Amino acid sequence: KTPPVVFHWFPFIGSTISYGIDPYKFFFDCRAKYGDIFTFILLGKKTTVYLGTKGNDFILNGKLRDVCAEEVYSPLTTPVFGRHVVYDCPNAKLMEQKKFVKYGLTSDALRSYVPLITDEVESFVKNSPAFQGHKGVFDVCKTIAEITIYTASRSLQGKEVRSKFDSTFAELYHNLDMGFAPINFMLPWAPLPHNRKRDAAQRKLTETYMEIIKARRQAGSKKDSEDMVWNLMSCVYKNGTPVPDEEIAHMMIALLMAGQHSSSSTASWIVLRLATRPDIMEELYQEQIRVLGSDLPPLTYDNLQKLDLHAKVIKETLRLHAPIHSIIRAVKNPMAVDGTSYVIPTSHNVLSSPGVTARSEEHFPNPLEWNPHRWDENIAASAEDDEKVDYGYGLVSKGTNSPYLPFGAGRHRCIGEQFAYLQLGTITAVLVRLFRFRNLPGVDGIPDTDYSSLFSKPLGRSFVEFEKRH
Ligand code: HEM
Ligand SMILES: C[C@@H](c1ncncc1F)[C@](O)(Cn1cncn1)c1ccc(F)cc1F
Repeated sequence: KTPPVVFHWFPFIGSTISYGIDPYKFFFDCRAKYGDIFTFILLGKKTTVYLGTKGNDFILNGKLRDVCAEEVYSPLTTPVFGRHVVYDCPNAKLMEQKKFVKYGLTSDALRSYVPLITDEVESFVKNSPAFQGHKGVFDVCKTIAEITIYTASRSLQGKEVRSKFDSTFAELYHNLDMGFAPINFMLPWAPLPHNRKRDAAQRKLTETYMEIIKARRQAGSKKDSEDMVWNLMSCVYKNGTPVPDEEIAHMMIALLMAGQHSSSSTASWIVLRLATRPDIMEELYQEQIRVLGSDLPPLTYDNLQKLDLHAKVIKETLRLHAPIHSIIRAVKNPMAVDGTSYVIPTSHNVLSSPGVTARSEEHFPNPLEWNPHRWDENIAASAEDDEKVDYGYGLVSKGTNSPYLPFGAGRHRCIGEQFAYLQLGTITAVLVRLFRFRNLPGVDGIPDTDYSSLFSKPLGRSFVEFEKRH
């Protein structure tokens, strides 16, 4: 049987439609019939799925030779981010690029970001049409996407980029973002207009970033703390070569896209969940009074860390809504399941879904319930029991006895996690100070999840009520 093949009704299209609408149900159904191993092919390819912590570990801590990350994602991502970065290079190069970024994301940089982020959010609320007036409704995703783009560009991308978003960067991003179109799952190369727009934006962004850098050199200065003034200096690879401006530009673009899509989606889910749960939001608010005090002094890198429930709300949301549902590798050499008869072959993709474990009864009783309090068992912005293996950058716990891996594990694990927590936690705390949220009358629960795009996000246009506090 090799790995059980998934009984479907058509060639090529296979089960993909089933996948596309909802993978998790799809995976679960598959699980029920076939257990922890499946095979369905989506589009062209045979994607082999290993569920379970072991399923997770196998693929995520899979051997460098045996599974390849870039061959799967490079075409799609590479046109977008640019050449030579992320997946446009051998793994070793990737590891050094992660190193530079993680280098640029130390606590003292993180500290520097918090005031900037609180400033952008507070400025947005004051100056934006979104929250004008005491009581109102607003478009969550649109509103939240703007906030995350402002907060990340000010802190991480820096002043010039932030300034640009006022002019010309908004459209560029939107155009570039078309590179993540579902047809681009198959046809990234083809010169459809949207692809031609994508290529046009990518070039233009690169020219801009490069001019920003060159201008900095021209004055040969520094001032705080963006990954930019950081990649200028964290120039050098082991070979002794400093990172070229173009690479810096393409790295920034990658970080921009990555952070924005992940942040905006997650942040959206947080606002949506909170709207459903006025009790939690008040508790969050009550936490700030209790822990920071009645005065509600300004949020800092230090005092944020006390927001245990805020931390929990993010964790709980990540558990159910994290935008990445499927992690995929290209099988380079046939691989032996430690357990079983099945052998996984080269014509195959391997797909792991930590979200599944994430929403399993064994691992999480009543998993589908969005309850932050379930975490009263533990909290880690940084986690847990397993071994730490250093690949390049730092010392990453590939640890995989954890059912909960929103940020992945092994050599491909997120280096943006701390930043993401900082950003989300900060945005959440501010909003909680400023607002109450309710559902529109007669509206219960939350919209559905749209898995059609590479990242997943709330489906429709969802409005929710906002009430201000003073
Ligand atoms: C909630 C937000 C985020 C989530 C859920 C998230 C999730 C993940 C996941 C699951 C992976 C591993 C995927 C794989 O092995 O292919 C990953 C890797 C990564 N993430 Fe994130 N991420 C988030 C935010 C960010 C941010 C803000 C950045 C940049 C600032 C970032 C940059 C990266 C990078 C560079 C990798 C490396 C992937 C690789 O080496 O192949 N992420 N992220
Ligand atoms: C490849 C992509 C992905 N992988 C698997 N399933 C869905 C997906 F969107 C992703 O892992 C998403 N991601 C990672 N951190 C934030 N977002 C990724 C990683 C690094 C990056 F530089 C850009 C980027 F999109």
